[PDB]
This record gives sequence, C-alpha cells and structure tokens, in this order.
Amino acid sequence: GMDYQEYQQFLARINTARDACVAKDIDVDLLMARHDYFGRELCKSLNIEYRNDVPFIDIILDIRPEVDPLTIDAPHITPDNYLYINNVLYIIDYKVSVSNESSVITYDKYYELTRDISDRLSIPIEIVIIRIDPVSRDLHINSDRFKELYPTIVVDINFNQFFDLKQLLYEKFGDDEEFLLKVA
Ligand SMILES: O=C(O)/C(O)=C/C(=O)C1(Cc2ccc(Cl)cc2)CCN(Cc2ccccc2)CC1
Ligand SMILES: [Mn+2]
Ligand SMILES: [Mn+2]
Repeated sequence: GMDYQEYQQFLARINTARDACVAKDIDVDLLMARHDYFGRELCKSLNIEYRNDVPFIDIILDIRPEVDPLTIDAPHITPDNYLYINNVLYIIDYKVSVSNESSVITYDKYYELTRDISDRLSIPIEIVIIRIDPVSRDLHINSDRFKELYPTIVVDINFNQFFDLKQLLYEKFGDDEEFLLKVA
C-alpha cells in the first residue's frame, strides 16, 4: 500500500475536514493517489522506469533526437508512460476502475491524436491502456501486441487502505447532501 506517511496525511485531512468542498478534494486526491500507487507497482512488474504524465513532444525527442521540437507537428497529450521496442512506440496509460468507460475515452483520444504523427515518423504507435479492477484485482490490457512482449504480468497489490479511507470519508459526510452530490 501507500506509505504510512501518505495514509496519515489522508487520515489527518479527513478528520480536520468540516466542509463538502474539502471532502470532495480528498475523494479526488484518493483516486489520484490510488492511480499513481498502481502506476509505480505496475512499472516494477513491467521492469520499466516509472513515469507520470510525460509530454508527447519529449517521447518523440527521446526515440528520434534529430527531430526539431519547435517545428514537429505533434499532439498535446501527456500519457502516464511509454515503451519503444523493435521500432514500435507503445503509449501506456494507468487506469484503476471497475468499468472501461474512462479507458475508452483515453484510448479514443490517444488513438485519434497519434494517427498523423505515426504516419509522419513512419513508426507504428500502439495505444496501451493497462487497467486494474480494484475489486477483483484482475489486469485488463487492450493491446494484443503489448501482451506478446509481456505474456504474463502479475502486479499482486490491493487498495484496502484506499477503500477504508474513502469509506471513512463517506461515513463522516454521509448526511452532507452537498458532498454526496458534488463531482470532481
Ligand atoms: O485518468 C487517467 O488515467 C489519467 O492519467 C489522467 C491524468 O493524468 C490527469 C490528472 C489525473 C486525474 C485523475 C486521476 Cl485518477 C489521475 C490523474 C487528467 C487528464 N489530463 C488532461 C490533460 C491532457 C493534456 C494536457 C493537459 C491536461 C491531465 C492529467
Ligand atoms: Mn496521466
Ligand atoms: Mn492514467
């Protein structure tokens, strides 16, 4: 799980919180903490360097350092990570959700915006959304091409801290109508 230190910060914030706006910022900070936690552990399993929200321009500069970043016609996306093997660019994104609705929105965005640049660099760009179901703890990965490189991937983590902290937050603001009907 997260460091004792990070769990303490959430515990302190949840207990000090008197107001729905503060409460929702914790709710959102937990989802993001959980996403980043899966990110770090996933990157250990894949044995690739851990990254977050990498500017696409930097990814291009890394795999093709001759490219002038002032002129290249590149999309403005910040994918969580990426892998370049056998002249194939895998654009990786971490997801922690029980559904694919977010996965699809990200895949649709990243797929559409990377068709042009793939054609220009003559490098096939494979969009890999690596999602863990936080309940079942099962890995769902869309890209068949990516799953050939990494045929069996055990992460073996859990989100019981995240579930507890969230539950404590919904317990505390359970009769705050404004908290229960506020969005990210
Ligand atoms: O949902 C994800 O899996 C994910 O990684 C998203 C993000 O990283 C952004 C921040 C974020 C939001 C929510 C979560 Cl759970 C984790 C991170 C939101 C979309 N991003 C929008 C954006 C795109 C391009 C340029 C600026 C901002 C900002 C970062
Ligand atoms: Mn991201
Ligand atoms: Mn992500």
